[PDB]
Amino acid sequence: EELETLWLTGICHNSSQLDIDNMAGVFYMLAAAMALSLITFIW
Amino acid sequence: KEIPDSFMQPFQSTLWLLVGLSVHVVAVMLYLLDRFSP
Repeated sequence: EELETLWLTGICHNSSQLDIDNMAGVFYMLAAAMALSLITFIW
Repeated sequence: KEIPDSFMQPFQSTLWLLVGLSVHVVAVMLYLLDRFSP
């Protein structure tokens, strides 16, 4: 392990346009708004 | 080191314009329901 620490050593690891999945929820809420608007419009 | 705003112009202009067109269509539809009230 000491020699691998000497040689094989890296770094351990784990935007304004990150809402690519929020816009799907925007589309679902728009579809729900259109459906409820049709429900309120037919009566 | 110490190398330094994403508010509107460095912020994305695609989905913001989508929200603007969406509230435009919502305003048109709500005024259309306001005019045609059964």
